[PDB]
Amino acid sequence: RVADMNTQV
Amino acid sequence: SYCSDDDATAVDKPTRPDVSVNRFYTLDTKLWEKSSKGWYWKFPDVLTETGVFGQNAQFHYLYRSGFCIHVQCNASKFHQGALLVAILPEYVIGTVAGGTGTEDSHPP
Repeated sequence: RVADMNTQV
Repeated sequence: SYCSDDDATAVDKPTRPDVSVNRFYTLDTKLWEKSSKGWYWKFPDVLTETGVFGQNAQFHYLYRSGFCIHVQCNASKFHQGALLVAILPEYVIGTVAGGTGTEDSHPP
């Protein structure tokens, strides 16, 4: 009731 | 052949002129005598300061090329003699070491 709790080209 | 990707370590792409640097260069015309001993040419030191190949070798740190050496010696059919035209890899020059072998001299 709260709902807050490798180099390439 | 050109260096493969596996063999090459440098990451920058090299330049391949291939028509300005891959061509026959005529070095010199050393005279063969009856008492001649022989000569050696170091590669690519021979092509270091001439041609587009020379400019590319001077401008670039890294170099890789094959070579097509065409040694020419024309003589008549009444002349005789044979030359050993050979390619010696890593031809390190030694000295006489002062003749007696106790000088540790190095070639210039």
